[PDB]
Amino acid sequence: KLAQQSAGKVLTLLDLSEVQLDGAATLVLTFSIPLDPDQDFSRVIHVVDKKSGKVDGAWELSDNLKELRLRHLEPKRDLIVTIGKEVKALNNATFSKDYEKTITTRDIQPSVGFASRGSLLPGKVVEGLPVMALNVNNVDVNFFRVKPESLPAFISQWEYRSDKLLQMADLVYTGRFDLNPARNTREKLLLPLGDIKPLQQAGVYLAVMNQAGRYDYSNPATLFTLSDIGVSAHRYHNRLDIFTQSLENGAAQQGIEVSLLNEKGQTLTQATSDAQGHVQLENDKNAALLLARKDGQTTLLDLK
Repeated sequence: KLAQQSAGKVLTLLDLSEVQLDGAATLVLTFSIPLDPDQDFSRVIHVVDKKSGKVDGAWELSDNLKELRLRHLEPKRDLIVTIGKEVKALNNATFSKDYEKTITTRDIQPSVGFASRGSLLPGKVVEGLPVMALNVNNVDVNFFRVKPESLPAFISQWEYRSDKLLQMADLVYTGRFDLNPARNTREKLLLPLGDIKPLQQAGVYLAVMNQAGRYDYSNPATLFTLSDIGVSAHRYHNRLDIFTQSLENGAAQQGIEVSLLNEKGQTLTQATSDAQGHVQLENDKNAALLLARKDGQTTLLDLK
């Protein structure tokens, strides 16, 4: 097959490197021509940790057959790679001699955090929060329900970037979540909240990861909203056609207090949704947020 194009070409080891493949540090050996897939690579290529010995895992040839990979490397480790003479190519080429190569794997630090700062998008329930983790098996998380009256002030502070700046909210839940990402694999995971009843009550919540551990921490706080009010804003020249509709059945929602707030969370204008769940306002160059509320339910919409 590919053996015909590489016929007459020598087998050369072009490179030895560490690359991030999927979410894990991977050892890559790049060869000049396609390698034979039927050979036992563990018999001809040895990877040995200077202190702990024989590195576990099997070699994986790339689809192009010129790269040989060994995934999920341990960080900050000294490795001896011995490429034996008898490594065979598709065209039957071999090396002239053994090669010995060293590599110190990258010092990648344990890291955990939320996938994002969150969204103002409302939900009827909160099933899970997406998180990401590398060699952080568990995390302690504090959940705060923002006081209904403190919300425009709270959200305006949050949207602009804080120890006592949290008495705008009430602690409603503390839990330890066992992530256990696969060793040396940066994984996308979920904090399951579905069965935590206090996080299923209407409101805007802030989830905060405990700040105790020598980790990167990326996004330690995230925001989520539990609301029945679905808000949509349509812009045409200077007009805002705002529709408030139920997240349960899509029906028009009447009597919803809709406000346009500035960057300080101050009301610029206010109106009530009609029988068709409609609110028509002029655009305000200072409007940063749209706020919709009724009977303890609150939805925010970013106009920026």
